[PDB]
Amino acid sequence: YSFKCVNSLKEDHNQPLFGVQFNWHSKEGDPLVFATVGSNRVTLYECHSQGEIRLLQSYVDADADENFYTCAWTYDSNTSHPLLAVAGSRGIIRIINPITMQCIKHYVGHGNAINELKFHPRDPNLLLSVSKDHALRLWNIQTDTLVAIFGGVEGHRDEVLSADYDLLGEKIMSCGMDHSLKLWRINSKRMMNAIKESYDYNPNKTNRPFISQKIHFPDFSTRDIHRNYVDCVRWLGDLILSKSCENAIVCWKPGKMEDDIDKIKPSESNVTILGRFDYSQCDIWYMRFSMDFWQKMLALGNQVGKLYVWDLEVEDPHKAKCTTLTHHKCGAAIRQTSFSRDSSILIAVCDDASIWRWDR
Repeated sequence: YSFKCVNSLKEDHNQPLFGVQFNWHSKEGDPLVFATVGSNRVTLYECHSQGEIRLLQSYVDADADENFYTCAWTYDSNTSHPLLAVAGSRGIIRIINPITMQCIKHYVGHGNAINELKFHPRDPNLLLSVSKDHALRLWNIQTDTLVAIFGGVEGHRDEVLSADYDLLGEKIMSCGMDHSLKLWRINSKRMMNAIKESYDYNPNKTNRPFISQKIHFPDFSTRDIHRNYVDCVRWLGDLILSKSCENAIVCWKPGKMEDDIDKIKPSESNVTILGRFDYSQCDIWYMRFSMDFWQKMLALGNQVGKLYVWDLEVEDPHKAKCTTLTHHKCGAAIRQTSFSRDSSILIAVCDDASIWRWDR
């Protein structure tokens, strides 16, 4: 839509900014706030009138060689205060108090790089991490427990790059460098019981370690959508949007056209393609698209600084309406975009450590 570019800035490290996220848990009446991640830091900024991007404070890791790749917001389920999780090459998930930028606590399992964090859409304590070690991990950050590891030889066979929960957090689609997209249901009796037990675990009141589920079989798998690394995935209701580095976002579903997603069996060998949104000059990998809170729109930047925005408020996915946003000084690769919760601001972040603000 009618976005215009109102400001830009550049962070002093001059390294790629791999991630950006608005805080969609920001309180009514408070300014909109987004986090960026790159180098060994996470930084918060607040959006103000006349395009102003006000710098607040950063968390910088003790290790000069950490490189954060991803971040995700949630809130504390007892106090409501927002929390920010960040992770990257060291394989350590940090939970940061965004007010003071203190690291409240940290988790290690992957010890191996973490490429995407996502919080469950209904339970602010359930955090999913995906790793260079080929596994996804589900953590409960209220009881500090590893609920489950999704892996095995029928899991991913190379780095996992992205994943996403469906609308109700019943199932996850993951994707990665093995070219595949895998479905993992977490509303099975086994996983619902595992989540319930994680909430019952308090290591001060018992002698047992908490046992993690090892989930070694996905509920569906395909390598038939893309022919290279699959680096971003999002559910759109029961359909999937996914991309690789082949200048396309494919909209598809498991099974045949009339197959209900909850009747798909793990042996399902067909997929249905509902449409494909092509674009240009985005053939490097780790380039992530984002949607607004309502899933009316989708944004992706490319490797020369162009933004594509598709309006998905149309009757079928292939009728999406595309708008492009360019600025003569924005020429570096855009790695991720984020919309504000009210959809009035889109930020893009770049490989040259620049930040670009477009206002509706």
